[PDB]
Amino acid sequence: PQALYRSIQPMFKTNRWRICRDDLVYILSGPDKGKTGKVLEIIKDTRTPQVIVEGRNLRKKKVKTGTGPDDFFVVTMEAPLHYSQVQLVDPQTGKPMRVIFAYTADGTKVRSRKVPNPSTADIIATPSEEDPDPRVGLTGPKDTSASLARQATYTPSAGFPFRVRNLERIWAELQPDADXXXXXXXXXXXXXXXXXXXXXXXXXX
Amino acid sequence: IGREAVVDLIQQSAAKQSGIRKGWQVKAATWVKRVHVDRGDVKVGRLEGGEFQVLPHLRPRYFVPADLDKFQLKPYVEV
Amino acid sequence: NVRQLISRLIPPARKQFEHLQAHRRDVVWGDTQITLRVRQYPKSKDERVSLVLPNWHRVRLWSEALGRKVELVMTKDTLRHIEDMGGLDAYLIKTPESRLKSNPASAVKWEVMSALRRRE
Amino acid sequence: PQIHAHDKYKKENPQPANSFLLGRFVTDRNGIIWHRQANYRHARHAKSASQLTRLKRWKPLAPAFAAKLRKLGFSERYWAAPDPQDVPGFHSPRGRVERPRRSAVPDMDHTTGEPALRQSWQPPNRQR
Amino acid sequence: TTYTQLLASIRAAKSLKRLEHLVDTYADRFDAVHVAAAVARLPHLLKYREADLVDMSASAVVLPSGMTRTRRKHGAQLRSGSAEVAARLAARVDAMLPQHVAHFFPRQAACSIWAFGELRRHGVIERMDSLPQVLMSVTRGNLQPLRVHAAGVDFAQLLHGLAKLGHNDEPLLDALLPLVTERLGSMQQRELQMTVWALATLRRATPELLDEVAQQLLSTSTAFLLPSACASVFWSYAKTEGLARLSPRRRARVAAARVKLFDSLAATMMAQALLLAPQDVATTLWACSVLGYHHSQLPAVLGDAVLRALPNCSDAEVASVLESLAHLGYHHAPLMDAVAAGILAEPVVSTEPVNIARVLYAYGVLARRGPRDLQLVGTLAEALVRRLARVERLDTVALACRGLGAFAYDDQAVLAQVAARTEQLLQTSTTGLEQLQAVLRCLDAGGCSYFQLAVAAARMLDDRLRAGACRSAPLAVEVLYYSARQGVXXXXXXXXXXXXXXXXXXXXXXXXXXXXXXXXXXXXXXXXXXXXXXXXXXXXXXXXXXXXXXXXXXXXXXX
RNA sequence: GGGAUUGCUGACUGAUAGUGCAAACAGUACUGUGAAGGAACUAAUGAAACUGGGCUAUAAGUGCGCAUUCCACCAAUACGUGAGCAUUCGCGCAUUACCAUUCUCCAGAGGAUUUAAAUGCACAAACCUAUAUGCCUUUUGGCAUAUGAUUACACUUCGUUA
Ligand SMILES: [Mg+2]
Ligand SMILES: [Mg+2]
Ligand SMILES: [Mg+2]
Ligand SMILES: [Mg+2]
Ligand SMILES: [Mg+2]
Repeated sequence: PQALYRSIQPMFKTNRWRICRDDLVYILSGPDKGKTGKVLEIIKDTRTPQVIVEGRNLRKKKVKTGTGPDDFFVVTMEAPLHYSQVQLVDPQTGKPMRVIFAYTADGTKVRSRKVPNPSTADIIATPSEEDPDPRVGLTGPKDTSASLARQATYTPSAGFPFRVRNLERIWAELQPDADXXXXXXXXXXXXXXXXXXXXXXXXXX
Repeated sequence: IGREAVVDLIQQSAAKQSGIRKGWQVKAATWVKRVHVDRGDVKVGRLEGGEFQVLPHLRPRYFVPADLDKFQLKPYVEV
Repeated sequence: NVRQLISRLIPPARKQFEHLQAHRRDVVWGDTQITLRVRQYPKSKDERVSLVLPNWHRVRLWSEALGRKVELVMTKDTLRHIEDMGGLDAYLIKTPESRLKSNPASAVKWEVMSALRRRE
Repeated sequence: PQIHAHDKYKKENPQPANSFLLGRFVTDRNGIIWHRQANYRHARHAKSASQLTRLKRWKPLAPAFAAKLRKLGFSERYWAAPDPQDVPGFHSPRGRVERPRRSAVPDMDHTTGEPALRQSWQPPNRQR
Repeated sequence: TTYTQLLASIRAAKSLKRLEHLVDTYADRFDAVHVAAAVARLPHLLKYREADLVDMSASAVVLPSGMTRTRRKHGAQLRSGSAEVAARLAARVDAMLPQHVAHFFPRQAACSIWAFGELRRHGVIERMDSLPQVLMSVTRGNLQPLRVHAAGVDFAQLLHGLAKLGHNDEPLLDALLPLVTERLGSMQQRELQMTVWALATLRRATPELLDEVAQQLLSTSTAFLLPSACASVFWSYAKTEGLARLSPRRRARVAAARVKLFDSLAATMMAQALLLAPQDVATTLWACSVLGYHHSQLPAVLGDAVLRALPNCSDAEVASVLESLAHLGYHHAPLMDAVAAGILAEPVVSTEPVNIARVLYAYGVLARRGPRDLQLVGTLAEALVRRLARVERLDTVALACRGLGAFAYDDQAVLAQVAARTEQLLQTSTTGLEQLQAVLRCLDAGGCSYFQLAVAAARMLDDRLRAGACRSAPLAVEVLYYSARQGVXXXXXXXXXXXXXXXXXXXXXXXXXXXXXXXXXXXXXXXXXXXXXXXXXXXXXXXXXXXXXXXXXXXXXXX
């Protein structure tokens, strides 16, 4: 292909992909045309989209174990074909075919067979593109459930100007005088209240 | 032409090229070991006879809640 | 040609012109007009533009409207004008607010009008 | 509407007046440039009658000088321009006639006027 | 540095941003007259965005002592930055207002209310009901008996400000009397026209009209006015008396009391040509249409005025002028020719649908039966039927159908969708029945197939009979006749019996009942069948319709 | 005049060119006390100088992505979205496989040439910002008068009911 990448005008202005992943496709051009494969992954790049198929465009990959010289291992790997180099196989004659975005009932858009009668039994089903659910594997420690996280705890009914909500505790009344349920005893222990108390006790004794 | 307008334009120009201190800022970062630059601390007192006196109302107080143990909200929400 | 002759000013005349442009609105400007003296040398290729400097005096006029004297910087010809149309009160009443290109003349004008109105 | 007419980048550089040629030479219908003979303005007492009669005549310019003036663009059909006024029916609305303004003919400086009358251009005198 | 310098720098600001700076930096340095001068200089410093149309090439003297050299374009909007700074400054002024309102006289309050009415006119603030009341108090407490405080100009400016502000005030009932006290003493002609305009748009003062007519007539001429003021005087007398005369417009006539003033106004406006705007002549022609005032060479001059600016006119102004020259029956051949050529050279000829209907009506009821006018009525009909998607009223369709029925418009594919939209809007709240009678007259001007609303028109007319709150005019049997001749239901004879028993109409409508007496259930019950035989209306197809009810009427209808 | 979006704009340039800069961080590295000056560097291909050795001695197809026009839903007044390589001597991208046979000087060093494309250059289009008469103008202002030193006043009227 062209080696510039940024000179290419970005294609796929409306995001619609006729080839999906996990489907039988026909390779149209290249070192192996006439062969077929299953799409492993589609690289959806607007400028240079690629498609990796099952065991067809095989080239040896030199995986470099980090080293200065010739220490490396070699693994055969499916090289990415261009998205334009592949076409879907129809299940009837084994030849490549054009997928169209027909609209069925209920407003949904499906992938039909490019026929003048595009209806049921011509729709090519598209599999979902996401399955990363952390919902399984939840309920670990340091986590909270969605129903607990959606409590309506906040209300503006309280919080009105309450300068005298002190309750008279040495500095636990300072915070609700500056506008507060309970300060920790350790926090009040940090500001020591016993420097004058020891001098008072020693003077008393 | 005013003094504040020039400083504000300098700061707007310095808004660009910001982040993790690249380039000339690597050398300029060493001004803190050359001219006694005061950091972003809050002062807690004043010198009267050369002995510092911390004012007790400016000592740091942290209003920590009563119990953060068995409190029913964790830092993470389940997906 | 005047916009050219302002740009052809010798540095003393140019500094005096900058000072005139700064402190015009500080003094009384009744009939005062700045003037350039461009001298024309007959053996040619020499036109030296300068300034005709105004003369300034600190006269202490007596206001016949309100009972005080005011000190304020003037020229001879505007003093002729003021003392030959009727004095400070008649000048500050009958010269309205725009032929006065001056700040203290405007301030004493408002004080004459306000003191006279309270005097009614 | 990509109509790009470059109004800028047009300087209209000034061309010299060559005003010293106006009253001295004239062009005829054939294209010949004529001039009056010199050596006749004054000192006529020291000259013979035939010499004075000879100097009253006009003579054409030499071909080399005439060629330079013709190439420079000299096309003056009259000694002086005829006034558009003084024609009957074409007169000033308020001027009784007009003021004539007799014109002088000295112009030579190595810095600014008449590039035809100087060999080279002299830079100015320090510009104050 | 002083306060008179601050006043004079407010007065000579020459830009609205300069005035904004003087108001913002000297908030505590103000007094009463500084705020008043700021409000006075607010509406004068607004600027418009490029749609300023020059008048230097139209009037040789550039100003008659006060005008803007570039008036506006109709529909022009302000500059966005100027609108923002003006709205922010007016909010700042409304904030600074009540701290200094107490020392005002009626003059400062009059100028403030007028200028904020101007700001509401331009669209700057549009509300003003933050603090309008303290100004009302300071101009009303010291003018209860027409006291020692100021007068004359302030009444006109206050009432013009309330005209542009509305607000549905209480002191109209108090200020009814000192206004009518002081026309003939201390009001100029422009003050008189502003006051009568303000009384017009408040719809308040009917006895104040004729004394103001006499006062501005006893003034040396009306020629001290300028043409938009004359247009406002025509508009004022239209909106105050023409709707009274028409509702107790081709049948509208004048009364003899105001025609001498109207002739003075027309002579002034024809004298002050080279100064007159399309909106001004639109309101003048509409008011002469409403008042029924038919002067000689006045609509010629106003049509010449709109002919001189026709590339610069919006289509609303042209449609208004053509309606006002259609209702008031007048032909202006250069204007009609220029308008026809202009919107026949226009390739995509769409505008607002009411403007299409107005031009259709204007070419309908005027003698324009040339080939160009036929091409124009076809083009406007197609461009309208492309956009019958309005739920407003059937009134636009009523004007369109009157224009299409004045012509013999026979293009069927237009009339099909016209009928479809008519029956689609007819099930909603149609206001009148003549607005459907115009559609029926259009659809029977040419051939049509429109049963699907003929039954609905029968349902509406039987609904109007069951309501018992309608005219039962000869136009009721005119509504009956079209649906009767196309439809055949048999329940429609009740109206044609009951309204004809209380007839109040002699000829050309009992013939409609006799010709409709075959499709309905009424067999033969007509004393007027011989009176129409003695009348011979000869409009309907009564010769073929009297062949089953009265054989003598079959000969009487055609011979 | 100036500041930003768009250009089915360019017989403008194509990496020593075009802005000083097409680049991870160019007004950068670096130079100078300072004001200030101010670089080089795209992706492949790999010319010459240079230095060692040897020798001599078929102007086509096929796929994708859009744009134009048809259609049917449209805000219904400029198109708003959507099936369709349905349509166009459209545009951009992708792709096209030969099989010997030794009489070709070789190896390095170097970065020219060739190919590719504006985020560079010049403008253009809307958008925003910035008194009248006559004299001299010269991409625009200097000079007398007049609604005039004054807190005041005309105008964008939507009309339609035979
Ligand atoms: Mg370069
Ligand atoms: Mg290079
Ligand atoms: Mg360069
Ligand atoms: Mg390279
Ligand atoms: Mg080589």
